[PDB]
Amino acid sequence: KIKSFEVVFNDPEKVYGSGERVAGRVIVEVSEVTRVKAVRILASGVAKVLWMQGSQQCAQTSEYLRYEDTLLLEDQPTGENEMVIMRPGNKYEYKFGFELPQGPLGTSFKGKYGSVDYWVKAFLDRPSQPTQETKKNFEVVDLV
Repeated sequence: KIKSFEVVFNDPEKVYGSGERVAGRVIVEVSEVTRVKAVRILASGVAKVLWMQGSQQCAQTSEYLRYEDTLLLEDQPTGENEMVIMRPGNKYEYKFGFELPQGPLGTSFKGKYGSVDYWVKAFLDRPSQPTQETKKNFEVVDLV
């Protein structure tokens, strides 16, 4: 496991609405010289609700956001299995950005049970190591 691997949003205490851009960096630091195969991103948003209508139990589960990407450093290059070399004393910043869908995100769900769970996970792939993951939640609001 490397020195530091973090999702960092450009505005850390933001609540993002429907249709809005969520942007930040995945920041990587190492303590020894290390080759990196890829940094990948999964942003996920799932909402669930359960409610009663008279005797009828109702439930809904929506995966409203699924964004997957491979991020790039602006500087170090690519090509068939070209890998970035990371060295101690540097912060490697991988920019990301995606838009939330228009429409509901789950925050208006009404009933006896409601949840919305939105986050970004980043994945660091390295030769001869298992993938390392980091995960950071973010907050959303329906704008409809």
